[PDB]
Amino acid sequence: DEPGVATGNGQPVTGNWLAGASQGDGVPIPSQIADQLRGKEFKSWRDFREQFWVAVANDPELVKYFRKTNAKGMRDGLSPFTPKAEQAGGRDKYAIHHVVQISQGGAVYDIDNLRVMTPKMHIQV
Amino acid sequence: SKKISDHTEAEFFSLISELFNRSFSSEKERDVVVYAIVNAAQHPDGTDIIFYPKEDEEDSPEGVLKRIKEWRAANGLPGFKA
Repeated sequence: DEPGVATGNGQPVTGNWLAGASQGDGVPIPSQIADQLRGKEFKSWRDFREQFWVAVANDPELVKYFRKTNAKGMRDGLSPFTPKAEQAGGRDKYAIHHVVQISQGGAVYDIDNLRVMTPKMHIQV
Repeated sequence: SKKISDHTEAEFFSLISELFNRSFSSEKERDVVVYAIVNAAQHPDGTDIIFYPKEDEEDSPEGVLKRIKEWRAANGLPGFKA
């Protein structure tokens, strides 16, 4: 867990971004969120994750799909809780998944290597 | 670890209020509050009662407290200490 520079564009996302987080490979990072991270230094995964969720909370069209405690947490950089149905025991937050695992040379801060997943989906990878 | 019956309502309400109103320094710190609430609540919907209020439900510390109290009161579980 070392500093790095986020790279990548994510994907155009419209409507309920995390609706797909509970299925298959999860959802790509919205391009407008990539816009807030790409080219910036991150001191750690935590720092990236925080700025990620802060950016989500700061995006009216994404944050509107989160209720107040999730949105409040996200403004603090805290991963929003998934619906209980999408939690996997201890894991209850939307997971930012590295599609190519870091252990397999996956880029920690490559936004295009990230999918948001529910724990339920995440744990099946 | 603290049961609903071990909390005053104000005490428990304070926990819920933190989730709407307090900035947590970490996910761990927030989780302590969330789980203090959810573990005590014994609401079948668990964290949803805080984080996923339905369109018809009040997204507020009061709504969460109501959803917890109503469920417990209707399902044979004790409320707060006086």
